[PDB]
Amino acid sequence: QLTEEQIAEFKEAFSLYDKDGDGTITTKELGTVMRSLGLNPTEAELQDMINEVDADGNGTIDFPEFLTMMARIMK
Ligand SMILES: [Ca+2]
Ligand SMILES: [Ca+2]
Repeated sequence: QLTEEQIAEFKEAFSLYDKDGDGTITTKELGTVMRSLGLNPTEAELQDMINEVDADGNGTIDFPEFLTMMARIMK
């Protein structure tokens, strides 16, 4: 079953990406995190990364889409 602690961790990770707190993840926020890992992606490469998990086609990552990303990293 889903727990409130699990929910809490998910929310922490999302917020680590969503810096301005508006509930969506932009190419610029993605960029910030990827550069902190030691990579140097172009704007278009960041957009290709969004395009992989963008299930509603709106061009940015929301919470359930982020959940998909984590699903793939852990599993
Ligand atoms: Ca945001
Ligand atoms: Ca989306």
